[PDB]
Amino acid sequence: HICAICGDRSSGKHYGVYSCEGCKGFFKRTVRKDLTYTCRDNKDCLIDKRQRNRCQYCRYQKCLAMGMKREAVQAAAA
Amino acid sequence: ELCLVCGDRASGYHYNALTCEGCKGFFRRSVTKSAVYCCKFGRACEMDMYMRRKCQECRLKKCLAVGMRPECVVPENQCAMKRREK
DNA sequence: CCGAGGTCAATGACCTCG
DNA sequence: CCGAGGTCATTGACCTCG
Ligand SMILES: [Zn+2]
Ligand SMILES: [Zn+2]
Ligand SMILES: [Zn+2]
Ligand SMILES: [Zn+2]
Repeated sequence: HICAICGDRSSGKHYGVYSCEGCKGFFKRTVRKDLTYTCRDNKDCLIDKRQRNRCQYCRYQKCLAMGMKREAVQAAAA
Repeated sequence: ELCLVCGDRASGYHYNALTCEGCKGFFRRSVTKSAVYCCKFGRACEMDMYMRRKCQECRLKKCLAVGMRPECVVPENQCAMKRREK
């Protein structure tokens, strides 16, 4: 399958959307420690298998815009 | 403004070639520990922001081909006095 | 197999000196 | 003011578990 957030390979659905190892973890750490990013431009940041790390704010936001949410919130160590 | 290795944004000249921060650091690591990477696919991977992180053998071949020189990595000059700090 | 969890070497942003 | 020579938080490959 294809990561719906970047076009990278997908192991399978993660937190509710075909994603890649990269995106699964990015999302987890973001929700798990509840982080707030900023962004330098708008939300307009591109994002794909190549530029996904150029703007964390826009990466998380694209994750939201395709699935995921609570789910990942599996508390710590569970 | 472009890293000759991967095409990312160059931060300047690192070891005599115009590159980006990651290629800079990965060259450093690669030389200082005389690394020998081996390609999975066919040793011919083209480099971009994605791929660079996927093929070490090919990222180094290129660092090298683009003019980045090893001899400039911790050369045996002075400042090798940090080696004298216990 | 699938989708949670977790691990950790490598990576790359940022920093300090020369 | 660049750039060499690092430091350390973040990334994401690859496992265990129900
Ligand atoms: Zn992705
Ligand atoms: Zn952005
Ligand atoms: Zn580069
Ligand atoms: Zn290769």
